[PDB]
Amino acid sequence: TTALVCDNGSGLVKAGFAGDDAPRAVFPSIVGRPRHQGVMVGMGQKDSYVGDEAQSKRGILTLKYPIEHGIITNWDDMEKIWHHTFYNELRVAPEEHPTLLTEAPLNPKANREKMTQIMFETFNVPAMYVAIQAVLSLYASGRTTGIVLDSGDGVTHNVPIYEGYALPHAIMRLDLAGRDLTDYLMKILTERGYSFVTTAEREIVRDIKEKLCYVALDFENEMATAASSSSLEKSYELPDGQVITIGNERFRCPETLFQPSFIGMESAGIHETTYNSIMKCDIDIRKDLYANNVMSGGTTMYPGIADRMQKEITALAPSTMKIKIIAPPERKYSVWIGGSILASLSTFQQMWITKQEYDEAGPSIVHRKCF
Amino acid sequence: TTALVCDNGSGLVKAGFAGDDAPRAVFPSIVGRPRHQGVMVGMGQKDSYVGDEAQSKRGILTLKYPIEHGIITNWDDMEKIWHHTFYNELRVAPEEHPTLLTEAPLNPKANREKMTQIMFETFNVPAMYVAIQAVLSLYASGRTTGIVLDSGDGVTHNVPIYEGYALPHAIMRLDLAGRDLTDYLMKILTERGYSFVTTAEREIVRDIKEKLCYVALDFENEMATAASSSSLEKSYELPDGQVITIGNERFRCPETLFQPSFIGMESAGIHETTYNSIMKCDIDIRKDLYANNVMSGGTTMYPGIADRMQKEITALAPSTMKIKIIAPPERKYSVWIGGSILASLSTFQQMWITKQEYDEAGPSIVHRKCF
Amino acid sequence: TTALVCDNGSGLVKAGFAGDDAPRAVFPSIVGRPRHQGVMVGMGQKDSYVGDEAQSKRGILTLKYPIEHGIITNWDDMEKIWHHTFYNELRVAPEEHPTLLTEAPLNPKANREKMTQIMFETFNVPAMYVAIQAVLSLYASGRTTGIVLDSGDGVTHNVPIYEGYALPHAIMRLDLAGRDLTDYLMKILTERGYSFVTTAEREIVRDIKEKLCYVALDFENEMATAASSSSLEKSYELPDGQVITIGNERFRCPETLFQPSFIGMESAGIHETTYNSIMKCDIDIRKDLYANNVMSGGTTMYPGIADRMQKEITALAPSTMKIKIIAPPERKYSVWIGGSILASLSTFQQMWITKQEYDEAGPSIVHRKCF
Amino acid sequence: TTALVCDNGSGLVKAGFAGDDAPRAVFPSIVGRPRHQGVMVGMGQKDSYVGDEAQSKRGILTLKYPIEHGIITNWDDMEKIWHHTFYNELRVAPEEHPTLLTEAPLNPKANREKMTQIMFETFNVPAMYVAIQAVLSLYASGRTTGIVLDSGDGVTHNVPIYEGYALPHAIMRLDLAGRDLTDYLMKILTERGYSFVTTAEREIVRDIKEKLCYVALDFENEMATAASSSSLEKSYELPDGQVITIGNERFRCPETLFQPSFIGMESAGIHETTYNSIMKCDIDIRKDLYANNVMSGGTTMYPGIADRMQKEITALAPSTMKIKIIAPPERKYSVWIGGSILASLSTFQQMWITKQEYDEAGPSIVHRKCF
Amino acid sequence: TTALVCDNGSGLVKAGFAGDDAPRAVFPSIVGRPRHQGVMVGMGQKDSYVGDEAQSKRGILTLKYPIEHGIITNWDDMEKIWHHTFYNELRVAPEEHPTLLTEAPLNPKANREKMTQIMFETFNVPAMYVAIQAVLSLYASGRTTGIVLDSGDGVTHNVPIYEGYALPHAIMRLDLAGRDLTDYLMKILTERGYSFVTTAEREIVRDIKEKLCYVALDFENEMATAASSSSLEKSYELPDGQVITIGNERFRCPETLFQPSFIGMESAGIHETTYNSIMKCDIDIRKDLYANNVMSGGTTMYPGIADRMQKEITALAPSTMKIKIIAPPERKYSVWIGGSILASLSTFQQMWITKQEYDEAGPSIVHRKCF
Amino acid sequence: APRRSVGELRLLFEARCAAVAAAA
Ligand SMILES: Nc1ncnc2c1ncn2[C@@H]1O[C@H](COP(=O)(O)OP(=O)(O)O)[C@@H](O)[C@H]1O
Ligand SMILES: Nc1ncnc2c1ncn2[C@@H]1O[C@H](COP(=O)(O)OP(=O)(O)O)[C@@H](O)[C@H]1O
Ligand SMILES: Nc1ncnc2c1ncn2[C@@H]1O[C@H](COP(=O)(O)OP(=O)(O)O)[C@@H](O)[C@H]1O
Ligand SMILES: Nc1ncnc2c1ncn2[C@@H]1O[C@H](COP(=O)(O)OP(=O)(O)O)[C@@H](O)[C@H]1O
Ligand SMILES: Nc1ncnc2c1ncn2[C@@H]1O[C@H](COP(=O)(O)OP(=O)(O)O)[C@@H](O)[C@H]1O
Ligand SMILES: [Mg+2]
Ligand SMILES: [Mg+2]
Ligand SMILES: [Mg+2]
Ligand SMILES: [Mg+2]
Ligand SMILES: [Mg+2]
Repeated sequence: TTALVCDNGSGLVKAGFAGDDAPRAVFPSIVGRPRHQGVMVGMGQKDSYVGDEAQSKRGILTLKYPIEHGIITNWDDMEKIWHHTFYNELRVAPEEHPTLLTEAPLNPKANREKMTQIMFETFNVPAMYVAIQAVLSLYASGRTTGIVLDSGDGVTHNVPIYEGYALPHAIMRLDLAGRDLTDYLMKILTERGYSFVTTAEREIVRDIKEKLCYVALDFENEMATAASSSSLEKSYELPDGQVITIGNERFRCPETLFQPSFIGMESAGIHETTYNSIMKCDIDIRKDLYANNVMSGGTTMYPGIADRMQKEITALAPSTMKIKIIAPPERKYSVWIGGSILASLSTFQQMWITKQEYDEAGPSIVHRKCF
Repeated sequence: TTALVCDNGSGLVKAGFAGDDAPRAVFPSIVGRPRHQGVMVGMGQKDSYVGDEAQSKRGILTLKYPIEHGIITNWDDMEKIWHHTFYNELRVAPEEHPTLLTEAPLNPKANREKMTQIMFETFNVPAMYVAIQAVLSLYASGRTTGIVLDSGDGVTHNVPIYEGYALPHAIMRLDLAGRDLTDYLMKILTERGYSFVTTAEREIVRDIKEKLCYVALDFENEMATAASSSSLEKSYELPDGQVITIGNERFRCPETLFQPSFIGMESAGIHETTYNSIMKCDIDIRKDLYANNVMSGGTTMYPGIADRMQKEITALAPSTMKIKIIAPPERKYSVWIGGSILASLSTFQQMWITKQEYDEAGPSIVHRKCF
Repeated sequence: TTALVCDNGSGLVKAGFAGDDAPRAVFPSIVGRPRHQGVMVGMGQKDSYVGDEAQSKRGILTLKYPIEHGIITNWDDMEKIWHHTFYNELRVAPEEHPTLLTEAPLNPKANREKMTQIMFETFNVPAMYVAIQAVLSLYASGRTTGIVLDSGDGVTHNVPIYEGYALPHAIMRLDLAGRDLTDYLMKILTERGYSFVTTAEREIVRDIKEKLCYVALDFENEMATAASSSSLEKSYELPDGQVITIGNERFRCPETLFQPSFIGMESAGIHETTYNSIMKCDIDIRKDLYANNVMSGGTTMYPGIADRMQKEITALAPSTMKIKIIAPPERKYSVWIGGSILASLSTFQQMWITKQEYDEAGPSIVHRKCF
Repeated sequence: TTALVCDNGSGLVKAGFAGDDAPRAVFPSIVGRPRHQGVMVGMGQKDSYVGDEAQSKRGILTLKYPIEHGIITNWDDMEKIWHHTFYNELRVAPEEHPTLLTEAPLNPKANREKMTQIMFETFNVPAMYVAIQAVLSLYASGRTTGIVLDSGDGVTHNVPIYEGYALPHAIMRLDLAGRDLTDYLMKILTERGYSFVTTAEREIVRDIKEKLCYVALDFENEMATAASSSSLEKSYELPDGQVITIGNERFRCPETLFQPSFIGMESAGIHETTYNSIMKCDIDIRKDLYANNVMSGGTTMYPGIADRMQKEITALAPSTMKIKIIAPPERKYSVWIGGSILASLSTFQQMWITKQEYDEAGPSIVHRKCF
Repeated sequence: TTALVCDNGSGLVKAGFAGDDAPRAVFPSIVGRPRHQGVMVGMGQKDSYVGDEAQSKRGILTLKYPIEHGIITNWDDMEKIWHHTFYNELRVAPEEHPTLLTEAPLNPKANREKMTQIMFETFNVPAMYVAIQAVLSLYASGRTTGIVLDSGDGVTHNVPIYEGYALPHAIMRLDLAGRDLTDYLMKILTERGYSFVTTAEREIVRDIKEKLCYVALDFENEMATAASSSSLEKSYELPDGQVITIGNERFRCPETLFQPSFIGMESAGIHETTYNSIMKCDIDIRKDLYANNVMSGGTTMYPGIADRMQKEITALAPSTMKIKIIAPPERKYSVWIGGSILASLSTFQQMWITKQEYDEAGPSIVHRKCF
Repeated sequence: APRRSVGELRLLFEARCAAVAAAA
């Protein structure tokens, strides 16, 4: 039976059958529960709403994300998100379809174990696998060698790979991504009095972030330009028709990827952690990593982020190195497309965790077979 | 059928058909095995890489040399190097081509026996021979009389010869060669902080040694000049574009051939062991050995080594003796060129170990026939 | 005037007067600079904090080590560490006290020169010397003959010695030590979700490493025991009272000394590099090196490390050899105690670099006199 | 005052007072000088070690023999060996004790002169004499008639004697002895890969030679037996506990005494030179030389050497001659025992070179008085 | 056809056609066989070198003389020397040329018989004769009356002759000649450490003997002069350019002709045996023998030998006798020149041993016809 | 000094071996 690929990343579920060019179910990884009284009988007023249901009811629900910093914090609601994914969105019975899950690297083994338990005992799936998201992101590009930069909703991670052979000591994970960008955008939009505090408003500032924000090529000069002229200001219309206007916040928000100290995060920026990841690699392969930086994940979609990243690494890396960034279109879906390739690759059909292996070895099997 | 010449010296295999002017396969005698995880399926990820394959993948492989100090330590990998030599590089079935092997003198009889076993029972070759590399080096120089100084990757040896008639008591072998020079170059490059420690980095310092190093004509005055001025410094560019700069290391590295005490080796230098080898010869022939010093092997390629050797032996030898050094171009390939001559010589066709003789006498035959 | 011994190793400064039994100033070689805003005036808010000052303020400072892999990377901060050592901790004016510095072997000559420049021109010290740390480690044991294995915060090195006469070709340095153990412990503590990422958290994982970790005697069976039973688990209390629990990480961390491939380091383990160092020695003295393995440096303090090292070398070394390891108590301070001996030895008072010799010969003098 | 006997042969000094049954100081005639750096102060690290001192420190010293082929090549070190002999071993002031030296025949007159100069002007000895070692070897047997075969470390010589009256034209000296046997044993132990190259290893192969080697009675049949069966193999344990195994090398080593062409020496063997020495004698006395072969010197200690020598001379000599070999126990010390007799013989007290005669006649006196 | 004269004396063959003034082939009577392992192609097909070829390859050959003390010891090699003489040097077919051989007197009849057999059955020569060398030496002088003193390489002999009529009872032969002088020169050159032991070195000491040596006129006073001053020392250059210096050895070597006891030879000297030979002659002819001492053979070429011989015989002979010595130039070739005369004398053509007489009488014929 | 091919070097040892075979 045709395999099934379900990228339970943070923020958005991407799911669909293997061999498809694009995920046929993309929806937010949100569970919403009614916030207010149940005044009006004659309706189901049902206890919980997920995905587009929760977005359609956003302003009466306490929205919550059950996966936080790439870690599933709330298995009771994540199992609802998987139920919704299979039965309501994909409209398929999982007991026929081996499911390629995926997760970020350097992630608690309790997560991979609970995902295994849930897939094999709640959904009875015939087989399962848990690929590293960055390894999947190569397949969607066709590379065998490269730095992968995945930057999601909850986590950002670098995984260097060379003809295969991911270098596990050189992997880095940052815990800085689109949620920290949303919360900092809310904090700086407070500087001119757009008080956003509810999770519905957090979900609107996520849209403001996606629609308006961009990455400055030269942050000091863009900040000076936004200070000297209104040309960089943009107006946006809230769901109630209130217009807001935004200025240097528009690029100060995604700049925090390059300057984490803006959110008080001590870590080196994403350009510096990319360079330091190449510097953890053996000196022979670094030239091909510089020649093959692959960018993936939704927070790499900002206009100019590839140009800024190339400038910053060309300033970091030795002057001869041909720094090149592979940041294609649809790089938001590249992790899913890589899973759609891998799950349909004929060599991969050896690799599944079969349910017989789970009945023999329990959750511990997925540390032995999967990378 | 045309004979086959395969100089399994250390460091580089030189192989090719007899009667050719130059070896048509020259590649490093390296077997490399993947160092890291096997993350990326959909590839052969094959268990082992040899020669230029291993160099092309250098920074993900644990490179190893299966022949060390001219002694084959690792027959399972040496048999891979021979398989690669015959089937992939020369693209020939050895069961049609009698193979002239060669080895250094004063070498364990177990090696010559295991080479015989492998050639006659793995490769089924019609016939085989194991010439001493230094004897071949006279054929490549058209000489019938001389000291030969061969200085390879793993061993250095002196063999005096007079109208034929190698003097076996005057042979000397030093166990000091290009690997000890590479490792000492690594040790002294540590003195200004270029830490090279992996075998990939050892393989880069071999390139630094080949590109930059030279032999000082007057080591004390060259050391004083490098101390007083930067004129002797040269810059080199590592595979990742990091520039390094090198100074007195440039001639301190190959100086250890003349001063083995730099690597803690107790023995007399190569000039002193050359003189002592002539001094083991009968007093009538010494004048023609002085008139016929033949230099061969890659570590004789250093600029100025012939001039330094001539100075040092002219200081050792009696003032009347016309000390002359035959250090031609292509002296790196002279052992193979000598094998190409000998294997194609009309009278040598008596000398092969036939497979009938191996079936009659086992590995012991190659001590009876070969010198 | 009584000499002064200042072991500017990595991670911890050990300093005190010569002839004392123990260093009277031991503090971390850390410089910390305020990370956050300066909100509260009416205080000095001073630009920099060092040592216990920086530990007492850890969670608001960007801690940095100015000496990295035994190499001083940050002279502007190292000169602060020396200033703090002399004026704040030891409370002494260096212009009266000749200072015995020490450094690891196979270390950039620029370091020994800059230390000389700083000591003679910033601190005006009457005289100075730079002993090799492993040579000092013999004096604290009372040996005259032995391999010394020093394993610090930044570097690990082996130095064999026989009645004197250190064998410089047999010295080995590994660049693997307590910082690589701390960072690997952080990487594996991520496997159950204790995300430590700040340098303050790195400094807490250093404490977890010191308190809980131990070296397994039989790593496969200890790993199987930790997999089969919780008996090996230990609980630790973070500075905020969050309890953590640790299991196979407890011995997987220091096991990387014996299996560097866990951190992707290619080199042979510390037992193998100890054996290979003995194997570089002349065959007569090897029996006394086996009989005199001296262990020093803080990362030799792990429980069971002497037993594991003895097992591994007894498996490597010939069956007759009486493998003995001298791993006494206070071996953490043995390098300083050896300096306290040497600096107060009456034979050593010839050996100081006097300031007159520096005025005659500049920084280059310290390569001529010191080993 | 009681005379003093100091057998400065090659390889071992044998010394002691006259009239003693055995030399009370036997130690190797070696001077060793430190090979490596002087890292560890607080010790004398003294410039030179001699005899058992040098053996006890063997693996850090460049050992040298100052007497080579029975010729003193290095008077500055030989004078150290004499100083050690008199003041440290025998613990006696030579200015009270007339010293019987001895040397091989057919030896440069510069040696006998320099020994005279050194004894009379450095050591101020009251009197001196320089007996021929083979003439001394008769006294230890009690013969007056015989052909003495002395075979030392550096030289082997035959001296026929008849009631007195050494026949000086029939003396022969071979320059082949225990050092050539040691070096050939090293060369053939290289045939199975025990690479010995340092002088410390030369000094170990001397021990292997003394412990294991023996002289084959019928070399072709012993060689065939060692080829057909391992029964002749013996195992030996190197100072580091590495076991080596030795086979046909065990008798191929001392066979070179009978077949000098193995080391490229052209001369007739020791049996042939013994026969040719008898053949230089007048035909009447040959029967008593055949009846009185006397063997002496350490290289006559090989098991079976007397049987092989008797077989070979019985094959050379006429069938009627009663070939007899006097090869007693302690024949290693027979030259010293002969000196202990001669120096204490009352007839010999006329023969001393008095210091008055040296003050009258210079070094030339010792050619006039001594034979 | 022109007769052929072939003086197979010892050491040098002199050969040439009769009637020529000088032998056109002079070369050493040496056969040399390779001493060493022939490793190269282009050797060993030729396995025995003769004459000047053996000198040109001296240092790789065991040189041997097949005629020793004027006696042919090695007919298989002497037949090679004759083959070389006829076919390679003189380039002539002996079956056309009657050959005058010659030999010393008082010589085993087996030699003269085997020479006859070889000449008539191997070389098929038409006729042959075997003149006494001393009788030939008269013809080259033109005497009919005289003492002849022939002193060769192997033998010295005196033959008195008077108008014809050699006195066979007064013939004397000494067995002391140039080989005993060479070997004694080697023995005394050992006294200052020029160790010559190989036959190549024996062949060099023959050159030293020819170049430097001379006969002292007054041996005691020449010995005292060489002891008191270096004026008699001469320097000579060995084939490898090593200079040697020689002093009283220069005349002590040929003095052994006058004092055979130096080599232990019992006999009276050559002056005494000359006088005793005259004293065996009838008293009437002694005055003409004293007036006609003829000296011949290479060892009469020493400078001053005629003066010393005249002094010694004038001291032996009665004061009135006019002692005269005919020691002309070319007296080295006088035996051959005498054969060149005799073989071309018309009276001599009766004297040949014809092949018909050999076919009738076998080897015994040469005792009947020849003297 | 100029190069010479393996053919010329072979011709050297062929000529030498012929010379010794004639001398033998
Ligand atoms: N065009 C865009 N511009 C900026 N941010 C975007 C864009 N599209 C998506 N994002 C942000 O990226 C995150 C979703 O990325 P995604 O790759 O779906 O997460 P994951 O890697 O967990 O699957 C969200 O925070 C979203 O706001
Ligand atoms: N141009 C050069 N200059 C200096 N060293 C060289 C050069 N070319 C090769 N080498 C060194 O010589 C060694 C290889 O010599 P080679 O003759 O191939 O070995 P072998 O004698 O075992 O066949 C290596 O150590 C290599 O680094
Ligand atoms: N008891 C202990 N157990 C384990 N590790 C320790 C212990 N004490 C110190 N260490 C570690 O050893 C290192 C400090 O060693 P030290 O000898 O002070 O360094 P250096 O050799 O540079 O002076 C630090 O990484 C520290 O965490
Ligand atoms: N038992 C033995 N078997 C074989 N060789 C021996 C034995 N004892 C001593 N030798 C060798 O004999 C030599 C020493 O002989 P010695 O007589 O002491 O020398 P010298 O004649 O110069 O005094 C050394 O080479 C030593 O190795
Ligand atoms: N000028 C010379 N001075 C001294 N010795 C010589 C001289 N020429 C030849 N001899 C010696 O004489 C010997 C050769 O004499 P020769 O007459 O040729 O021998 P034969 O009498 O057998 O023919 C050799 O030992 C040679 O060294
Ligand atoms: Mg994702
Ligand atoms: Mg080679
Ligand atoms: Mg330390
Ligand atoms: Mg002796
Ligand atoms: Mg003659």
